[PDB]
Amino acid sequence: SGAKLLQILNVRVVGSGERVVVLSHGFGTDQSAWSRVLPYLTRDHRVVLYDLVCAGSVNPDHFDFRRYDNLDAYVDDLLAILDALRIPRCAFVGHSVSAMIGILASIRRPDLFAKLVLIGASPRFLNDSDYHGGFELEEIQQVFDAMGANYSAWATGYAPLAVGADVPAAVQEFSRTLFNMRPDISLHVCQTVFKTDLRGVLGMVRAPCVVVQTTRDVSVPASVAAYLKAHLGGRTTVEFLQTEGHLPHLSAPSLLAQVLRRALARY
Repeated sequence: SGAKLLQILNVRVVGSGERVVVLSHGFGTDQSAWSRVLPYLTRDHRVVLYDLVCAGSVNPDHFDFRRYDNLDAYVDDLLAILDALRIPRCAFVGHSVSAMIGILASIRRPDLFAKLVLIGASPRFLNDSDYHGGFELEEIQQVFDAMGANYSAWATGYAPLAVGADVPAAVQEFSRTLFNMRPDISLHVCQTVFKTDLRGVLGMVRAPCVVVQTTRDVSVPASVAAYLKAHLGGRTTVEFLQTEGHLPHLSAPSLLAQVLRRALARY
């Protein structure tokens, strides 16, 4: 907690304004993934950036495998950062696992989260009886095996699929941070995400929410955005980016920045 947590998770506060925005990165990146959208926000907003404890840019000996076996422990870190910074109200932009973290955080502390922007967002990745999440159990078992048997080969193959569009600089950048993650931590985060099911709690979210949908995301079927819009408890809209990929902040930052400026205008 406190100043030590601000140090350990590389917390940075840039820009200025009464509109505070937290940018929270996803699996396989760190806060540098926001570097190209950041200049579109800092004239108008006070921006809080931090690294998840699993990021390769954080000393991996801080990663407590027992503590971080659920997403609520990541929520605890986020809340402790905002409390240490004395921030009473903010908008939160979360990618991937951070979209799940933001949902949970907005339920824990509805006073603190005035708006959510969710990128690469899903409440559940595994398929269920009448629910298409995009993944089967046997498929993820093989992914987990590949991550353990040869993490470098797995990451080399995953990076272009996650970026989706043929944007070589974005593949190189995502690869860099993926290869920066300790393989056991990377596997553990993925296992934690795949066992999370937020469907039942979506109606507890009170904050307005913008769900950013790209034209294809290897981890998020197109139908998930409509599910989130139907079930999130706040005023929710889906904003459609005119390109593909799981990491639009890396592959199409100027387009994503348009959505962010609109979504962060008033809250």
